[PDB]
Amino acid sequence: CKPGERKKTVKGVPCCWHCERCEGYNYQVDELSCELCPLDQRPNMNRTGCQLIPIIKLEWHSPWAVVPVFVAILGIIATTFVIVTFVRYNDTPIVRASGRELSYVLLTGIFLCYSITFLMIAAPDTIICS
Amino acid sequence: VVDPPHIIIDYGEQRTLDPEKARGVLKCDISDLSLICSLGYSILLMVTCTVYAIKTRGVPETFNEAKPIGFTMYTTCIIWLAFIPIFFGTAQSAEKMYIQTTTLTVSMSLSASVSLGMLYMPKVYIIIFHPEQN
Amino acid sequence: AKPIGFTMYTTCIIWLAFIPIFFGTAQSAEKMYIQTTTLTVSMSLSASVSLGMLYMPKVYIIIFH
Ligand SMILES: O=C(Nc1ccc(Oc2ccc(Cl)cn2)c(Cl)c1)c1ccccn1
Repeated sequence: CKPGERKKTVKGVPCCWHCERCEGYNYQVDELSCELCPLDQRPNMNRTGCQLIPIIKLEWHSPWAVVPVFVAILGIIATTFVIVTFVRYNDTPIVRASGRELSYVLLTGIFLCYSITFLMIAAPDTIICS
Repeated sequence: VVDPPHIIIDYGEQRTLDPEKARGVLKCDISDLSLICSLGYSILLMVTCTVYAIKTRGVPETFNEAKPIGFTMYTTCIIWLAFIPIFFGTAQSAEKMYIQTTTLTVSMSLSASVSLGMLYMPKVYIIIFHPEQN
Repeated sequence: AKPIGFTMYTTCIIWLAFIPIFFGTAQSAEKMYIQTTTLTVSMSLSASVSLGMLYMPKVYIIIFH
């Protein structure tokens, strides 16, 4: 029997066994029976071993990420411009009538929304979920 | 305090008959119920603010900024009322994670843009382009 | 101006919500049901939004005032 084939012997005749290729998620270490690779890894090409299953994530250069990142950059630039414009003209009547403190709180909220878009896109390395 | 954040590699949960197609997915807990629970308090604040805006229509115009507030609140409520069915409808799908991430990020960006624009941009425009009436 | 802006905004939100629910589905037996219901409800919602934001106030004033 070739590698990856399992031996079964006819009763009464030690000679001329039968071969059998087992299945997709099994590997043959006994040369007479084929075991099973755990959920982590995957049977090797030779059908007598195991190989690790590849891991996938969300990548920065994918189409799923180019649009939200673009929007976040544009929004952050706009909010920074607004904040600086308010800072320069702090004593003018319009800003004084805008409700300054709560306006600054709202601006912080907008900035935080864009930043959390960045965070959600970034990566799963423990502290990021924190 | 209850449970420190940890990552999970779903080495399974997408097991196919072809061993070549097998893929693990890297994530960190953050199940759907967690998203709903973490967003619930903010959504409740939203709803009560919209209720007060509904109850305060009609002003001698001395109390300005009420009319822009109403428009902002209606817009944001429409956004999130549309968000809910997408989250509850793509639950069983082949690319659930990508759609959910994109939906959440887009929704938050849209809400921030609506508030920022409709509550601040006229003031900036007047301040720079027309200094005579500041 | 305001009714037209509101109509555009709401219709755009409806269709941007339609795209992910329609093109991503559980690829199971009930796929035709889900897709048909989603399409029909989206189209009806858009029509109702236009009718409500452009014509209902005028009819209300004409009949009741
Ligand atoms: O996220 C939103 N809309 C959206 C639109 C297009 C999208 O693109 C795709 C691409 C492929 C597939 Cl299968 C499915 N959706 C995706 Cl993910 C999402 C949205 C819309 C209205 C209000 C709030 N949020």
